[PDB]
Amino acid sequence: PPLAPGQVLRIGDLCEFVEFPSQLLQVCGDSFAAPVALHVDTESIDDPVRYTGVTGVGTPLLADPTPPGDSQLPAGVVQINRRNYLMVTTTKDLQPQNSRLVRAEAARGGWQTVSGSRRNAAYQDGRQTQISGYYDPVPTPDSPTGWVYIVADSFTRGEPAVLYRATPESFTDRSRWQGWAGGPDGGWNKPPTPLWPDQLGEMSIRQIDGQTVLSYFNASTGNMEVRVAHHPTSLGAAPVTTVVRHRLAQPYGGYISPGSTIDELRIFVSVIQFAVNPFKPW
Repeated sequence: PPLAPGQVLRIGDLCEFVEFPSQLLQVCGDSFAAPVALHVDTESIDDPVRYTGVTGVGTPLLADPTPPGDSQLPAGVVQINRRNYLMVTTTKDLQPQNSRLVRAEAARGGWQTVSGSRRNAAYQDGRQTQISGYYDPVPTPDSPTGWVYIVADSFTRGEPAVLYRATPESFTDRSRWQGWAGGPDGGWNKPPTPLWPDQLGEMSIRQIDGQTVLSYFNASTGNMEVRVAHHPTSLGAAPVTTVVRHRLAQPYGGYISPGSTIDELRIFVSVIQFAVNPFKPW
């Protein structure tokens, strides 16, 4: 239906959504003390959602087992064409111990860790234990193949968000991510600067109608918010649409449906679905 700018309405432990052509997976973890992937009935993601299966109960969902006393939790998704990468952050007493990349598969489990992708929790000033990313194939001087833009922050929600970019070719090598720095002395491939001072949490970023759309949990405000910008490097200057306020008690999540429109995003929070026509910089 027709929604007004900024108008949001409700349609009807830690989980993350991975979208494969034939299956939507809800990868959920414990946070205490395995990580499983629930097959979501796509027909039910509108009917005020049912599941048709689960991966990771019999055989494990991840190839690397969980160290005793630790917990492996999903912490962001990057989709490059049809390659799906999930960040898995292992915590101990809820303190992040390390983060790694994992190649997600739809039909089976035993998801393999991306070779060489493990980093301790202190990596990059502790602002790369939670991420979201999207691929823009538009060529630029530095890349004929485009860029995977990646927003990152701390799994613990105590740090602001920063922006990296990687060529689709080189994304799997974390050491090749180029941080974005604002300011006269800034630019790409520099120690990244906070997009803005608020302490952020979980993020979902996607290009809709050529627009960078970021749905995130703002921990400073404690609300599920949305930002729309023309380029990710301007997300800090983007207008904010509050989606879930505190409306619902202690929100968390904010997954942008692939079938979202620039004037009608469908955002899942926890799962409840919200339709929001966000404020746009024009």
